[PDB]
Amino acid sequence: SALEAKLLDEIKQSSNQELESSIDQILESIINGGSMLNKFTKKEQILSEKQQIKQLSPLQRAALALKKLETKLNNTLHE
Amino acid sequence: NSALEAKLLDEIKQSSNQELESSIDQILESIINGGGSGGGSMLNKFTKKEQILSEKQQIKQLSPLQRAALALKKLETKLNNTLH
Repeated sequence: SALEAKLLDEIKQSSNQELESSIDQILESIINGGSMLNKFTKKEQILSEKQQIKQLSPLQRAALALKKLETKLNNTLHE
Repeated sequence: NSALEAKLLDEIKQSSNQELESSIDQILESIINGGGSGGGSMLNKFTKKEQILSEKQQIKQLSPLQRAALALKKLETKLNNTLH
């Protein structure tokens, strides 16, 4: 009910290669998501973060993605 | 903010796999356990219990990376269902 069987099955059926692609694409989506100064500063920050993510392992990328998704959910839910 | 984001990335990079897995697993647990009694009847509550036990059993057999990917998929799905 909390984890649908369709979701558990997809994960059960995945190789590490497939998981890594899923993790990378979700992370890229959350990283991507004012004034000119704000816009420019944000572009620089996103580019910097993307360079740093390249140095992370698949598990490290997953942990970062999970933190970022939870933060976004908590903000959305005012928690 | 950006400084705290840089800080988090550095902490994650420096962390052991067991450290990251402990966080991921606990978040996953918090998701599985996050619902209600399953309804008014004894059979409702029992059925819910057995479902969660089955999910926990399945998760136990997953690799650390499978568990991480499962958590991310679930939260992505939750966000999709929440954002409007």
